[PDB]
Amino acid sequence: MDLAKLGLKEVMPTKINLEGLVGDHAFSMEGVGEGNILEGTQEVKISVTKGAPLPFAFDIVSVAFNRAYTGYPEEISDYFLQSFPEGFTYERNIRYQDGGTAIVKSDISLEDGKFIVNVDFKAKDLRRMGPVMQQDIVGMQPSYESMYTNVTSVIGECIIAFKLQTGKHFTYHMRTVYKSKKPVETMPLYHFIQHRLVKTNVDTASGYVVQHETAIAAHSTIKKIEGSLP
Amino acid sequence: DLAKLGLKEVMPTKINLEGLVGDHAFSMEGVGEGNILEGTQEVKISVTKGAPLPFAFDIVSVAFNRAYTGYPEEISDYFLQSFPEGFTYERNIRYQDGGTAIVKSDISLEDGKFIVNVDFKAKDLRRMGPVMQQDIVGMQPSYESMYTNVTSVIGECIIAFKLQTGKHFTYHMRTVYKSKKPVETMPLYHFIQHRLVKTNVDTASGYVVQHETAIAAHSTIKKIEGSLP
Amino acid sequence: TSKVYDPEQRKRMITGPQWWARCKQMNVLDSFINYYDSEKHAENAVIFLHGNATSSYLWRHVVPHIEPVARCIIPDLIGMGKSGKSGNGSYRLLDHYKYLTAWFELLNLPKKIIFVGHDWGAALAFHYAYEHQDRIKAIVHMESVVDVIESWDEWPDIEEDIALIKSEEGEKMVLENNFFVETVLPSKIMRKLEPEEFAAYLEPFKEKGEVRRPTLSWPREIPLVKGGKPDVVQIVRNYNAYLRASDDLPKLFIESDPGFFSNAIVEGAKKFPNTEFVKVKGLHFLQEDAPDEMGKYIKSFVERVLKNEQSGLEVL
Amino acid sequence: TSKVYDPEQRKRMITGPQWWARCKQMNVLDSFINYYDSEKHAENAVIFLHGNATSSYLWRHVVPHIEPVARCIIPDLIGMGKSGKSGNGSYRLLDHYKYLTAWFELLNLPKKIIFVGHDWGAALAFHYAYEHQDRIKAIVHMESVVDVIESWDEWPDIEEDIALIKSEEGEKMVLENNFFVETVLPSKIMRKLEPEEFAAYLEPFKEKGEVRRPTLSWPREIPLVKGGKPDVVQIVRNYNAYLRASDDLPKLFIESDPGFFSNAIVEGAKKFPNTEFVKVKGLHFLQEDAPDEMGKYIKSFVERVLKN
Ligand SMILES: O=C(Cc1ccc(O)cc1)Nc1ncc(-c2ccc(O)cc2)nc1Cc1ccccc1
Ligand SMILES: O=C(Cc1ccc(O)cc1)Nc1ncc(-c2ccc(O)cc2)nc1Cc1ccccc1
Repeated sequence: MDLAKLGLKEVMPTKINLEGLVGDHAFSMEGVGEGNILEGTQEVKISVTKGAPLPFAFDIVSVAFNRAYTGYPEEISDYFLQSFPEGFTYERNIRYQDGGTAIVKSDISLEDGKFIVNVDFKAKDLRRMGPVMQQDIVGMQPSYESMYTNVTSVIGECIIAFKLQTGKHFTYHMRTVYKSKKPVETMPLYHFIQHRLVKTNVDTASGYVVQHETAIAAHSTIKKIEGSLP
Repeated sequence: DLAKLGLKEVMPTKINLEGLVGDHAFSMEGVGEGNILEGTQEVKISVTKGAPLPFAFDIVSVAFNRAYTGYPEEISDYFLQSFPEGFTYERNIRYQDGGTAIVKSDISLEDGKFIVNVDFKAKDLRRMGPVMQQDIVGMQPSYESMYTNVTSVIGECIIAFKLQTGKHFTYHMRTVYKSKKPVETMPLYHFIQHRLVKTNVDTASGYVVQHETAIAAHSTIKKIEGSLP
Repeated sequence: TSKVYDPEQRKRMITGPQWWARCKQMNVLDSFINYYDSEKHAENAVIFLHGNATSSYLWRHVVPHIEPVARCIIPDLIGMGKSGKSGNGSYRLLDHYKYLTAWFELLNLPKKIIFVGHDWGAALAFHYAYEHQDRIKAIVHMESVVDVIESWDEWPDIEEDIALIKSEEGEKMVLENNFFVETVLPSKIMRKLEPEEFAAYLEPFKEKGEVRRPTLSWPREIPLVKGGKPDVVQIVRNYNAYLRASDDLPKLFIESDPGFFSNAIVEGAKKFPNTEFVKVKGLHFLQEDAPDEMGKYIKSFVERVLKNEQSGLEVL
Repeated sequence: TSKVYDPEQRKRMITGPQWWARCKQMNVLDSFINYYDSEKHAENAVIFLHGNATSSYLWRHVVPHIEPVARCIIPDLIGMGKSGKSGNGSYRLLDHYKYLTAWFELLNLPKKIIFVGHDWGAALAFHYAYEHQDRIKAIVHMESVVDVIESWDEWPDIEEDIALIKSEEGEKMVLENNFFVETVLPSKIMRKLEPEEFAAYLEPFKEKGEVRRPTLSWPREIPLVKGGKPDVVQIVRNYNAYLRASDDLPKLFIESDPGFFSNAIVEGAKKFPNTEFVKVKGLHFLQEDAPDEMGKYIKSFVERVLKN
């Protein structure tokens, strides 16, 4: 429960700076908001600034809008936090169940108070009738992202589930390779990271979404029949 | 109350299976019993043809019935109410290898005990990969998100195989839980947690026993009242 | 859903009041039709027929392109828009058609009309087309009730919803919760409408009850060869056949892309000869995400059709 | 791991006792080589060389098939099996070479031997053959130390673990935790060993201490160009190049399927002329999973070389 020694004063915002490419449409969005370190709550003001308005459901660039905002318990080590000082990133692959794919390339950093991001969304081969281009998507339901060490980096893997307007659901398969560019102390064992990402409340409003991502790390609570493996 | 379906709490699930990883026909099996709002079931998985089998064992361990799962009655139970007749899944597994396997099983009822009948056919497993290389310790725990889709609930889940070098090897699992009785209250959306762990541990064996817990739940975060979705 | 405003749209926004003040009215049978009239170049008529949940407002930014070659006239269908209510209080296809053909006589049209239809309003232009083969110069259509519906395949995920509506819960869906105006309609538009634009669309059906019935009985006219109303399936079948032979008749199909219904109907549209096809980016309410593009497409089409004072119009 | 018994095995299970009983010892330098001997057809000798963690026992169900055409001698390497420990307690590659060639002179061999090698076993039989070129009738290898290690590519994911034992952890990895015998050995057999077959491989190293050092120090000689013991790199370099030239000398390679190292080494194998290739059931300790096919493949190969 240290903080000031890491470049980090608990109190810390975010400023996202996305640029994008879905199918054919070169857009360029942007985020502004904040949350906090140890309970790991967050929310940010995403706002298109080129290629408005969007030919595709917006909700697919929202996992692109940091795991610094994660609530870590004592019994599990926090790669993303321990990371900085200065150089840490990810590389992320989506496959939407309809067959469309997506690739995401960040670069987080620390300036004053906290984080900057340069994201780079890019999707392809989504189907006409698919929930993304049909903008059926109400939003994502929660799910637990598995997190496991592989040497110099962490791999994360969840199945994110879009709630469609019809009550049914649209799933995709995401998988993440977080690699902090300064080598960093301890690397965690294997565990879960659970999110529920929701969008705040914008009525009809001005033209901005705001979402509230908060994620807390945990361990399978059905504890082990001690005489077993693994 | 769980009379209705013609099914007692604890119940003996004889679990015959039929398999084919790659080149190799193998005709395993499994004898067991378990409970139903416990979520807990044990099976003495015997291998009964194609010994020795040429691939890490655990790929067929998820093939060995979500009848066994703690469904708190605030989330409806698809599978319990598919009985007496039972139900069926079709599972599609994709290993990060690129290798794949489909799981086809029928969970009938035949003398007061769960006659399941699993089928399992894998291939495109890579030689230098942790399934041919038999480097799998076992399955980590998993969280299978469930959602309704007409006369079906599909399950999707990310399984991680823990390897001898501590590293992990994961795969992705989509399951078509189609009933065969038409069942009322279909469920909303929720996850089933598993810890499946092997436990006849260090034996002279001839057979492996695993014990799976299975609980349905929702979350520990919860929404800003604002919602959406 | 989410959606963001078009940045540069609000500059040229036309609110409802600004539209209605540009509309005309006339009595029609036992009621009246609010409508909009270019007026000049009346040697031709291009009628634009909106469809469910919309009204003539739907066309506000499309029409300015066609106006300088042909008269444009853009009704609000009966019981919708600022038009009058319907006598029996009913609103099925033929109810809409009786009131609409009446209004076609009180207008001094040329012999051969040019039609621009969307959704059900293209079914209205298709029906009149079948019983009026000699009064038709061209049909522009889009998101249209082409043919009967045999299976729900390449169709949006809206079965169930349909049967749910042909059911005493369509009352509660439509009459009380304004399902098709307040959800389905911004649902099927890419940009986010400005509040006052949506205020246009909502202005008719703002109050709960029987002023919402046309938005309910319109989809209840949907031609499913299984379970759909038989007289409607017989109409479209009849004009589909006539339309498949209509070599005589020049047409233009604006595909929406993704579109809503566009995907399931592009192939039916292809079964109509003398059709030139075009494509604009939108959902179902294409007009609300690309009227300047549709605008000029319809323009060069009417200009090209209107040299019917010589040769054909689709060399070769 | 998991593993099921081949059930067809126990009908013919040769326990450790009923292996060692059938061996004869002989004094060699300050100690001795327990070893097996077919004895009979002695106008040829085919010498069998097990590798790390194992012993002459590893060739039991292989060796009968080819006993009827030549004398076969299967040693335990020094410090392994019932063979006796090394004088200085050092166990590097040349140590094993010292006690083994010394032992050779004691056997009244033909002056044209056939070596059959496995693991580091093959390394001994390669580096001998380089230095005794006039006396190799033929070579047979498998899961072999063919050439040096630059590219980890087609290789099992065993780096870092190598770094973990060329580390000072390895003492408490292997002496303390008998890692290669208990964790690694059954891990890399397809079938499960009947609980007494395991009892065999385990008994030599049944206790903590430097008595396990052979299993720790064999892999610390891994011929890695970067970071590997230079002399070992130089040895394997040298017998490779000769091996690569050994056009006149009949060879036979046996890759296992999947294999373990076979995958990665097999390219290097046919960089040696005159190699007959074959393929058999299994992982690394292939003798556990396909001995009989291994058997008759080595038999029919020797038959060929003995026809001129
Ligand atoms: O019934 C029609 C008219 C139609 C047009 C072309 C065609 O091929 C078939 C029918 N349309 C319709 N029919 C049904 C639905 C519909 C039903 C449920 C739902 O979730 C989404 C759309 N939508 C629509 C379009 C629409 C109308 C009004 C407001 C918004 C959109
Ligand atoms: O050191 C050696 C000998 C060797 C053989 C061929 C070759 O191309 C390079 C080296 N082998 C080795 N080198 C490393 C490993 C090894 C390392 C880590 C690990 O987790 C598993 C095996 N295993 C082994 C062999 C072995 C011994 C006992 C049981 C099974 C296999």
